[PDB]
Amino acid sequence: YDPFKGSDPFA
Amino acid sequence: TLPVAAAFTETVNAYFKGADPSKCIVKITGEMVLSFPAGITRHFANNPSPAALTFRVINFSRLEHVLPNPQLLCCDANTKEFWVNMPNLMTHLKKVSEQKPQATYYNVDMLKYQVSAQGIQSTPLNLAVNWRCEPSSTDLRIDYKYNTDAMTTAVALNNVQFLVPIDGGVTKLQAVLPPAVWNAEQQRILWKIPDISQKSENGGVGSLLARFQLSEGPSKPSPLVVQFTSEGSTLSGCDIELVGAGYRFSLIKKRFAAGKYLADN
Ligand SMILES: [Zn+2]
Ligand SMILES: [Zn+2]
Ligand SMILES: [Zn+2]
Ligand SMILES: [Zn+2]
Repeated sequence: YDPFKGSDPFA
Repeated sequence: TLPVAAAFTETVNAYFKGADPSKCIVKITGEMVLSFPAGITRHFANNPSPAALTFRVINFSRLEHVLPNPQLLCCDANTKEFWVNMPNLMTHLKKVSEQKPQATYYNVDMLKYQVSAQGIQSTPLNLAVNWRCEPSSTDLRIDYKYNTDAMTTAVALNNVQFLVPIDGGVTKLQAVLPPAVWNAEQQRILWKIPDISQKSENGGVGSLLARFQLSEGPSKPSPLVVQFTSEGSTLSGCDIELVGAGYRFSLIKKRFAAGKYLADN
């Protein structure tokens, strides 16, 4: 499970 | 400095009993994750020993049963400060970056926890279900209320699903509002509401209604199962802050979701 998926945190 | 991310993710479990708020059992769990960018591989080659990664969790009073990552942590009353173990973080991150060399970030489980909940008040979707079971018929009523008080700041519930099994040998569905979907093979009815919030009709207060004709009957009430996710707020009110130089937060993501979210007659 990914809390950020799919957006990128470093952009 | 190095960019880093954080994520709070809370799961809410509720169990309602007809219309009696005193009988509603609630349990909220949650997880805090720290995330690092691929660059760190090269960055922790140009650096060790790097700047100490220390953070504080705000409103830590609201949390109970807190389990800190044993490889990375923990060896006042409303604030807690943590110094991450850097050698183990680096060992870990080196392992994962060799394993997934073509990954843009690495998520690290930092904190697992429960959130003290005070019954129906701590519940973002209040529910009450009523069944009228005739020998040859069945009436179902689902009352719901969006509840801003359960959440730090008011935000919407997304992909809301109401699923309920209908026993008895269903034949026809009459008087349905709003429109739902009949699963014949599984003998069960499902409603979907895409968005529930204060900006919705009646301020998140509404009723699902259905009537069923029974070939055998009568039906025995089964549990209503609910689903929803929500982005933008925690249930706890916890935030996170960096302490000391070297690191910057690029994003703190807060979200919550129903886990086992049920309602009996
Ligand atoms: Zn760097
Ligand atoms: Zn302290
Ligand atoms: Zn590891
Ligand atoms: Zn996890």
